[PDB]
Amino acid sequence: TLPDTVDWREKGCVTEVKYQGSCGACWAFSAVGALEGQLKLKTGKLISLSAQNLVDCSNEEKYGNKGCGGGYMTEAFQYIIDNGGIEADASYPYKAMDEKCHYNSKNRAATCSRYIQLPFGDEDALKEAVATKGPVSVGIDASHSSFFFYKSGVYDDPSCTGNVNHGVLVVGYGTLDGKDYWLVKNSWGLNFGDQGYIRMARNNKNHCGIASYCSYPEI
Ligand SMILES: *C(=N)C1(NC(=O)[C@@H]2C[C@@H](S(=O)(=O)c3ccc(O[C@@H](C)C(F)(F)F)cc3Cl)CN2C(=O)C2(C(F)(F)F)CC2)CC1
Repeated sequence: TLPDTVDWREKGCVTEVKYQGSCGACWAFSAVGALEGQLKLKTGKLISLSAQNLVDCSNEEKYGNKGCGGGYMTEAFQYIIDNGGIEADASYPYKAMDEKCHYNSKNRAATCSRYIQLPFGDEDALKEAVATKGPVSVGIDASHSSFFFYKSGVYDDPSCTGNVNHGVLVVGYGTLDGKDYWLVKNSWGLNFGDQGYIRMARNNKNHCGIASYCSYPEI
């Protein structure tokens, strides 16, 4: 059996909300988010990891990430595996632009050994992973202004599709006033949503594609 409610912020596994600005770096914020969680769980340290390091260094044929043009959390993880590490944000800060790779192993703040992909569309497996492993990187359809304007309750918009366009982090789940939700960390800054968080419909037919392309890393 799994708990009815999970919120990884309560265990100190989630860093502050980030603001991607003009750069399409959602995928990199989602990926460092998930690794931040694992890093805290395995070493007791909570550190913001460098989204910029992912944006600058994985923009090549082998990965298919496009820096500020978009990218994939799975390929971010693979970059980190191949590269033997990632820097902390403090030593490799976010510039919201494409720059040339300046990774230095002397500033290595985390590693990754493998990542896990969860079954397409499977909200039960997502719930298991979120409950037992940690925060999980996911794609969502964030193409609607109703997403943009969210403030409270549970986001459910019948115009949502599985056409995912945005990488975010699920750091929990629960039921609010009768409605199951996924607790999602966005990278549109603190003023988006509820201090940078949105509760999105859970067990509603893979709503907004939230369980379509889910992954998490192992340190
Ligand atoms: C973030 N600022 C923003 N969005 C992205 O970078 C999104 C995030 C992912 S996705 O949309 O979640 C997505 C889409 C399609 C797949 O298919 C798998 C099977 C594939 F192709 F990878 F093999 C997975 C995922 Cl995770 C991708 N994405 C994109 O914008 C795209 C790309 F830039 F990475 F190519 C896919 C268009 C606005 C930039």
